Amino acid sequence: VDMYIERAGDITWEKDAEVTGNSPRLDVALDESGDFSLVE
Amino acid sequence: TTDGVYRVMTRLGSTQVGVGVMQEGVFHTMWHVTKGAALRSGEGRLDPYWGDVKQDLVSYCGPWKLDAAWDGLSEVQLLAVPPGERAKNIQTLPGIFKTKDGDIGAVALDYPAGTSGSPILDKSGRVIGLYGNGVVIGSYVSAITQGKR
Repeated sequence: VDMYIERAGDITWEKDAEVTGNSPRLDVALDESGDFSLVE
Repeated sequence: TTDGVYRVMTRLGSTQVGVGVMQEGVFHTMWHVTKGAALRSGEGRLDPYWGDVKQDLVSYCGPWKLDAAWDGLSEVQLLAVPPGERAKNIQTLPGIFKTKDGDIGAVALDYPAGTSGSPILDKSGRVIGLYGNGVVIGSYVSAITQGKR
C-alpha cells in the first residue's frame, strides 16, 4: 500500500465562499484514543 | 514541498483517504488519515517526525508549524478538498466543544471522509486547525484541531 500526496491548491481565504452551517455548543469528553464523546 | 493544501491518496485504483497542509517544509495531517505511514511526494519520501493519537495529529519532515487559533467570535473557512472535487472554501461560524480542559472551536459541516485533514482558516488565511475529528449530535460536528508549535 503506497500512500502519496498531490497538491490541490493554495491556502487562501476566498471572499465569495459559500456560507453554511450552524454553531452548536456541546459538552464533550476526549478519551485517550482521541475520540470525542458527548457528556450530559 | 511547496506550501499548500494536498490530497492524501492510497493505491487497484486510487482512493483519497485525506488531506493535509504543507507549510514551512512540514506536512501536517490527522493521525487517523495516515497512521504515521511514510508518504510519497513525486520521487521523494516524507517520513513522520512528530505525532500524537490523542490529538489525532501527525507532522512529517519536521515539527508541527501551525499555531494560529480561532478568536472565538469570527467566522472561519473550511478549505475542503473532497475526493474528486476542486479545493473549495466553506465559510461558517464555529460552535464550541466545551471540555473539562477548556473550549475548542467546532464546525458543523459534514463532508466525505476523505476530506479529513482539510485546513480551517481565519480571515488572515492562517490555518487555525484541521477538519475531521469530532462527534455526532445525526449531524457530524468537527473539532477545529490545532497542534502546538
